[PDB]
Amino acid sequence: MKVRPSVKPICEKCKVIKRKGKVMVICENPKHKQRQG
Amino acid sequence: TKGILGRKIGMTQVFGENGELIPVTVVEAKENVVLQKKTVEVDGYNAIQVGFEDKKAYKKDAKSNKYANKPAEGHAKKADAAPKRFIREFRNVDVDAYEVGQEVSVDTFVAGDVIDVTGVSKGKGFQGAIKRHGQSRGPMSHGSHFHRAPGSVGMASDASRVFKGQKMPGRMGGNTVTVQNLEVVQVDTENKVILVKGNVPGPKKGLVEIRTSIK
Amino acid sequence: SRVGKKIIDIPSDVTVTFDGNHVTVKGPKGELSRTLNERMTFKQEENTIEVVRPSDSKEDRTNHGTTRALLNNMVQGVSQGYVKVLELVGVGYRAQMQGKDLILNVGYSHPVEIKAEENITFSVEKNTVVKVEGISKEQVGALASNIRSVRPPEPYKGKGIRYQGEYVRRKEGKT
Amino acid sequence: MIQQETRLKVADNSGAREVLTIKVLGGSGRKTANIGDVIVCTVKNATPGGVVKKGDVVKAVIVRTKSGVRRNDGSYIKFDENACVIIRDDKGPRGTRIFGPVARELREGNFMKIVSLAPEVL
RNA sequence: GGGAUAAGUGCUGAAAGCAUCUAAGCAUGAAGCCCCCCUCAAGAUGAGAUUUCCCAACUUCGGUUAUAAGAUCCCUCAAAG
RNA sequence: UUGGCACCUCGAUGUCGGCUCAUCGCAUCCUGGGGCUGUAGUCGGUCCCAAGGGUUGGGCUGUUCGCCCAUUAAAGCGGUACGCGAGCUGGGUUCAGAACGUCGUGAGACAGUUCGGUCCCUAUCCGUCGUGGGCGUAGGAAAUUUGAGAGGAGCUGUCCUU
RNA sequence: UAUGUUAAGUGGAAAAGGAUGUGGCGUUGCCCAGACAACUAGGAUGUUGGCUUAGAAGCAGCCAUCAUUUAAAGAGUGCGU
Ligand SMILES: CC[C@H]1OC(=O)[C@H](C)[C@@H](OC(=O)NCCCOCCC#Cc2ccc3c(=O)c(C(=O)O)cn(C)c3c2)[C@H](C)[C@@H](O[C@@H]2O[C@H](C)C[C@H](N(C)C)[C@H]2O)[C@](C)(OC)C[C@@H](C)C(=O)[C@H](C)[C@H]2NC(=O)O[C@@]21C
Ligand SMILES: [Mg+2]
Repeated sequence: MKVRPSVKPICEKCKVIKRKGKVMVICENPKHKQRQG
Repeated sequence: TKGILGRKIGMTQVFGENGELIPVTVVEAKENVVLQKKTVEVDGYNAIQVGFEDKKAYKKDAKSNKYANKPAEGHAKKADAAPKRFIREFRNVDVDAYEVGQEVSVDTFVAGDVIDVTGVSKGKGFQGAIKRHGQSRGPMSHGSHFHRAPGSVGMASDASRVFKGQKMPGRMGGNTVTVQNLEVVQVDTENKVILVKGNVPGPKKGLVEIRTSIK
Repeated sequence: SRVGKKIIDIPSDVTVTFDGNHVTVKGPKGELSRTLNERMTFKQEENTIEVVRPSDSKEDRTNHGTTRALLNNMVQGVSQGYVKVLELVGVGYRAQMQGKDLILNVGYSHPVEIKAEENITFSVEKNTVVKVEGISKEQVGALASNIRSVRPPEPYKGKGIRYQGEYVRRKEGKT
Repeated sequence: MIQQETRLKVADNSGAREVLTIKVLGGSGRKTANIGDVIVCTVKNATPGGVVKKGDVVKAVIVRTKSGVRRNDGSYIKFDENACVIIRDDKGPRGTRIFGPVARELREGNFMKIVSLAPEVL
């Protein structure tokens, strides 16, 4: 889980979602899971 | 589950089954009587009050706690008992297994229970920071003038005050202490004595409140 | 909301009792009872039920389609049932029953026992394929997750309780 | 009660005739030790020859002390001198004999070669 | 050993007929939070509760003696100082 | 932290280390929970949640620091007048003596060394640790009490088994 | 009082940057011939042809990237070495 003030898609399969207030990216590559931003 | 009022007699030793030295305290529980049965709807919490020892009866012109006063005679006569010296109550007990007026006997305890003995500590009187609080004291040489007093009591201008709880000199002792997870080695029904492995708080001739471990 | 408005529901040999808010669906396999959204209203024609939003507001819309699919799930489930299949892969990894409870042997130096609940039933197959079944989709989902959390799949040999047909990303760590 | 900067006699033919200790293994802040406890130490008097030589740092086990030990029955065993034996990091001695009595409590610590190569277990 | 949680993990689920931990709801999850365990605690001026003991007789009207029940003075003491 | 400014203090706010006693933050050293990994488990690295507790003994210097020797699960970083001298020391530094090197024609000088060099105070108030008396709790009393609150604990190793 | 805005206690401390948070005003390319979803409907051909490179035929790199079996098709939009 990366927590970086900059959450943005890393791959094309990358979806930005807003969960519980935080802009996160959930992707099928667990490496591309991101949290804050 | 079980509870008995007793007093501490001393310590001795017993030898165990495999030869082990067992350290023990002799406690004397005699004529423990239930005097009330507190109930939830009558008093708000269910429990029972036990009176221990035996005072003498009321006399006119008494000058000591040896004899009962009129107020206490009445409380004990409602349980058809003699005036007693020490009165405590127990909550862990099932109030319905006791009756106002029964004797609580030493045999309530079997060998190998787990009990908590709650007494009062021995008085050490006014003491200082090294005995009362375990503080390391200062150097005794090398030109020191700080032998046993406590050190700094605070900081400086920030908190221009001493904080609550600063460990300073004063009276030591006279505190209720509960040692936990002791056990009984033997119960003697004729001399009325419950022997408890280990050591318990208090002066000799004191008072201990033995009941069943809450853990 | 397309899900909500467009897709009309289809009561099939079941009894959708829309008692004000609290609905009560029954059929072949049992009864399910939920309280749906207040502001929403429902129009039950013959063998069809339809959900309508009060406004075109985001709230009314996000809620609209949500509890239009929560009715379908109830009626589709009290009639045809909902089941989840879990497989167990691994030398010595087993699956066995014990009075409607499920003992699992997944290499944990201790047997793990999942106790079952109301309206829910477990079953095994060849000591590997567990199957959770019931009428609520959110009980079959909750339990099947609880029984996969015992040992979820691992990335190196896939060993663990996997959902039947679930891509386990397999790494190739070597010695 | 053995603490650091305590000189002990060696009861073995390792070469070391007398040694002193630095630490007592077994815990942060551990300060003392008794029979059956291991200590780090540096010899101060060696025999001419021997496998262990002067100024080395070595593991070692206490075999007899003047403070002595309580046993579970209320029996106490005390001695007239501190003593120690060097070990090879396997609870085994460095020398081939062992001089003087030894306390029975070393049996438990699995210092069995120390208990087997001993004049008197006690 | 309970109860509520943190990062996290989910379940059902739409806005956005797909998805999706989220918005409704409902789960799980830490030496952390609350309880649990030890001690002090009704000056808790909100001053709480239970049992018992004491209960008259002058007033000229109590702004009333002295006495109960209970203590203390004083004295022998220490398990307390 | 090294500074810049000169705003309170020169009818005096003792300045450095150490000792005694701590207390608080968390950007966490260990312990607990996790996402990961170029993680097969032990391994390590990274990031997140976490401050409840814990977070050694020595050799060398007046030293803080740092290095070294043994350990530990870890040997955390900071604030607190670089916490704390009306609680302690006084080794360093900063009076008068002396001496060496250097500068000065000289008296003398150097933040260059070196040996020596008086640490006062009976606690009024607030504060804090204990311990009494008075009064109030719609009568006067003896005993047993619930608990609104408050405080204390809160750490963790190795071995065996599977 | 009227009409609107926020959902963060924003109001009631920062910034470069990051974001399917939400409201307004335009501009716009597409759409009942039916754009946009997963619309679970076909997905490959001589053919990696040529340099074919560790052999490697959507990956170590020049791409020469020909028409369509076809309602819709690319010497493969593409996840891969
Ligand atoms: C016994 C009772 C008397 O107390 C005292 O002597 C105590 C001991 C004294 O403590 C101290 O020395 N400092 C604490 C120790 C500091 O070590 C560091 C190393 C040094 C030095 C040094 C430097 C220069 C000179 C100097 O140049 C020179 C010369 O000759 O020129 C003479 N030397 C000696 C110097 C030595 C008091 C307390 C002292 O005050 C303090 O001095 C400082 C000026 C300021 C202090 N603060 C403001 C920071 C202050 O607190 C006084 C001056 O005493 C001399 C107190 C005055 C009032 C008195 O006179 C009283 C009446 C004393 N007289 C007497 O008889 O009773 C006394 C109470
Ligand atoms: Mg002044």
